Amino acid sequence: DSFSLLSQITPHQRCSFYAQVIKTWYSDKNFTLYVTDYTENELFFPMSPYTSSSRWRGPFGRFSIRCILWDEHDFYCRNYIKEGDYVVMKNVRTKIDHLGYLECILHGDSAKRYNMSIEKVDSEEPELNEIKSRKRLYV
DNA sequence: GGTAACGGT
Repeated sequence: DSFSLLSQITPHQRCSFYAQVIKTWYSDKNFTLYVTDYTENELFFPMSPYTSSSRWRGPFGRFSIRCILWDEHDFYCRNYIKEGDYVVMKNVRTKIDHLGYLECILHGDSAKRYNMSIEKVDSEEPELNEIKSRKRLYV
């Protein structure tokens, strides 16, 4: 497959992309990431500069997306993928949450039917230059 | 599957 900017993704179509992890949270059910590539998407949650946790080091407005990791993806990443990290995510499922916003899902797939993956990208890879340059323009 | 843009587990 080929990669999309997060501006370009749509619901209920699998997609692949590079992003920076802004926030992580593991729970007894799953592992949740909130990631950005500093491109805007009209179906993304508008993050408030006002009501957001002071911890949030990400952008505001429709710039970030929730990724929910289940099962093997939970187990793999929950103590591994850190806030601030870069990741490449491949063939992940997209849908709409209860409030109308786009989100990413990595569901259990022991057969690797859909060839989903998530892996860290070393900070120094050129594949991450764009995110970096778009962040500069953002700040 | 969880369902909200918390927490810091």
